[PDB]
Amino acid sequence: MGFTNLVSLAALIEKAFPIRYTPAGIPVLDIILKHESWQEENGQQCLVQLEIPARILGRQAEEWQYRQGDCATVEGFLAQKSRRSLMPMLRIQNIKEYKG
Amino acid sequence: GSHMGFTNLVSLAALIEKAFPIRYTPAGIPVLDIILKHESWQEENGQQCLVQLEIPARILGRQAEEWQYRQGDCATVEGFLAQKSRRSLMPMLRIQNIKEYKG
Repeated sequence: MGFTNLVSLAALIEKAFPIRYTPAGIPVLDIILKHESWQEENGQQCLVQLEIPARILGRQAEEWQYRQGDCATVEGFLAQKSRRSLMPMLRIQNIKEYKG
Repeated sequence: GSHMGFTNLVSLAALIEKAFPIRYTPAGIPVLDIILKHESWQEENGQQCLVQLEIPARILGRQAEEWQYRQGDCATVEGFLAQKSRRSLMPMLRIQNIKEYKG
């Protein structure tokens, strides 16, 4: 019975840091997302720019670690990288190649 | 097929932590700046997760009016993410729609 935290973003993976691992083994993949669209607002269209760090886990973190040059649809939730951080990050639950 | 833009969709249920005095573009349009404060438990790789998030946000025109006095109110908000300012490194939520949370 959750409180809604849903982002879907289509965006080019701009940078993908070498893959890493929790002490427990799980694959962790840090990423920078560069987004760039025209959205509707109060009647007119808007150039939107957005660069946002993001993180992928486990299986998809390995299938995707090699894809710096690519455009993806991404679904997840927003969170602050590290308590006391004042900076939000996207925690990806699912990641397709954009074909929208 | 799709003439839609590139997908930029946030739905977020948060607390209106701060609502700045309402301002106005030179053209008249009402602008309401806000700080949103979300807490929740999300699922990730089979584990429950405590998530804390404080995010600036911004409404326009009509709803900017109805929402200027909601200090301690909890809302579902819908919009898209964007960098306030050039190079700000700091994202914000631009709300297309806001209503009282019901879940």
